[PDB]
Amino acid sequence: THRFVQKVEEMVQNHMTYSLQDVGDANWQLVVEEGEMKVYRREVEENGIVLDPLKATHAVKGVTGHEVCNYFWNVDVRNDWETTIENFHVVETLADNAIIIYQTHKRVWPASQRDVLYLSVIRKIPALTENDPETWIVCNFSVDHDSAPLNNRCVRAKINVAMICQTLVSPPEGNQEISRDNILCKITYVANVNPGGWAPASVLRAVAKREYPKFLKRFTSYVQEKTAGKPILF
Amino acid sequence: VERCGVLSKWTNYIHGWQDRWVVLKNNALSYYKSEDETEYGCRGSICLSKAVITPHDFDECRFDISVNDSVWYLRAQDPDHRQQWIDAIEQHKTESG
Repeated sequence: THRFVQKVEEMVQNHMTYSLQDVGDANWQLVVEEGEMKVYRREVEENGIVLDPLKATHAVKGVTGHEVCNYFWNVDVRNDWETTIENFHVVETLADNAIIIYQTHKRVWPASQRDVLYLSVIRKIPALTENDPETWIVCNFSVDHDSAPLNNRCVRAKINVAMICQTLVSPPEGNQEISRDNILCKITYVANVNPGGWAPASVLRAVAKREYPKFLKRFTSYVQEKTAGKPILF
Repeated sequence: VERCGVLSKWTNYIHGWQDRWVVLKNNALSYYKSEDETEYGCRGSICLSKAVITPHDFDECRFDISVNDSVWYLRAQDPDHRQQWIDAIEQHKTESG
């Protein structure tokens, strides 16, 4: 039982309490809508700095919430769908489902290059009744670690990221076993990033309006392709 | 215009269809384990204001009730029993609106 357990419990709890809520409505601004994917954006300023909380929803046919979160968390397949990371490695293994990752992002010219140091944890939220669906969550939030101190090559960004997945199942035809034609993954994705620098907003917001849709479309499509023909992992 | 009775409800990916006690009242549907446990908290309810009631074309016993991404899957014992439930839910919804 590692030293971040209470911290992990608090982060997961906060996301499960406040991130699943459907759209502060008009406080959130829809910036991209493509099929079932909707990307919302908010422009907040607190403590002398302006930030841009990101929230997106998506419905993905033929995959379970368990499968989506597995592929989002598994560092071994990151290179197969992620396109902004330059390099990364596991700084520390805290448990079978919790690791500390250090990664550098490719420089979005002409802004300074960013690196990030975060704990990545995947956990199941058990269903309390037969009516409540099984929820899986991956939380990525920044932490400090002596092996990945601040450097003068990158700007250290602070993140609080969560992907929350729920599996909707429809009755199959007759008395048949469930197939992938009967499952739908409800994805809620939130990202609160502090860039840590002084890059102009127009560049930071245009880049976010461009990279978040591309990542969700590419990541979910990737999960669909890897699970095709495979037995369902609920 | 309220109604209650046993109906087969799709629950989760383990149990699938299970008999449950359904109650139409207060512009909503509520379901319980059985009639005996009505005075013991509802297991799930759905408001009918913006609900669509779609009968299944191939499963003549099945009718679905959806409010946005939230969906109930219900089976009566035969098409005759299904139509009575469908008509009751539409009449109750309309008289409540």
